[PDB]
Amino acid sequence: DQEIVQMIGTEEHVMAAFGPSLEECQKAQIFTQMQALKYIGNKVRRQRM
Amino acid sequence: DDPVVQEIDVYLAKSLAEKLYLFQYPVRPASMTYDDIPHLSAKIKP
Amino acid sequence: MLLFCPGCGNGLIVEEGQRCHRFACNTCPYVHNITRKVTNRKYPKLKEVDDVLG
Amino acid sequence: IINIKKEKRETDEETKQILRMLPKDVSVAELLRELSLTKEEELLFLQLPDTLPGQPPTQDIAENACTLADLTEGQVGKLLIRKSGRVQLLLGKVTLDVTMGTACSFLQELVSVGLGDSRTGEMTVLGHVKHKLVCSPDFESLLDHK
Ligand SMILES: [Zn+2]
Repeated sequence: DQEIVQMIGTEEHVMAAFGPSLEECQKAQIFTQMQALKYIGNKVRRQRM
Repeated sequence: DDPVVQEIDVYLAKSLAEKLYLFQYPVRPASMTYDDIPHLSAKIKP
Repeated sequence: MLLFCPGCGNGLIVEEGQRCHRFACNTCPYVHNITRKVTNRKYPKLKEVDDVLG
Repeated sequence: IINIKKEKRETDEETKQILRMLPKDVSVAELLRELSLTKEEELLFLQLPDTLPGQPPTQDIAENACTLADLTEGQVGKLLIRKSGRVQLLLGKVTLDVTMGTACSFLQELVSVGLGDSRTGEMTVLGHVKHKLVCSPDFESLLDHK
């Protein structure tokens, strides 16, 4: 998450605005690449079989 | 604007041309280093 | 406010331990006990007096 | 509480969130304070152009790219610091200009990974990298020359 925040910005207001997204992500158990990819795939639909 | 001072020379070394790597930690500030952290091993591929 | 663990870099929540409140990461055993006061002011812009237009 | 493992603030330049109680430098002043104000050695990381103003010496060719891997040891160029803060690198008949690169604040460790044996090698930490330089061809001079 530190790298993500550094990529978004280091300004105080930037972190203040991005805090809610970090908190929402923390509420879930997504912390690795595999978990996020599995979540995305769960949020994917086949193009009509 | 003439070169009044600091006429430094530039030399070239080929001893560690194939053995020199640059490791940078995007998440670790330069203030804290891993000098005191005991390392165990490093896996690598040529 | 937002703080990150030096170990992995994830966000640090605040939790009540066995001795004192502490910052802790949800993906590693790293913790940090609070010794002195820690504050994070925001200084909202207030309402101003608006005037008698007309 | 341990002092060398405190929580780090988002700003890498102002990680000192809790205490026990930076202006943008220039290459000329950088070298001046590195040599005149102090005498301790420093590790720098400079970025050279893709092709150097030279020819691969007996490297089996074509006007291909000439990098440091083709040049030999010894004196290859000089570093001049003119007035008004100009920092040039005379690498032969042409002269490049050296400027300050992106101010990196994260940890950069220059190490030497030497595989002496095919089964066991040695990793040697040479030092730490703090500043970054960028060398660029003085295209204006190359154009006004001919
Ligand atoms: Zn952590």
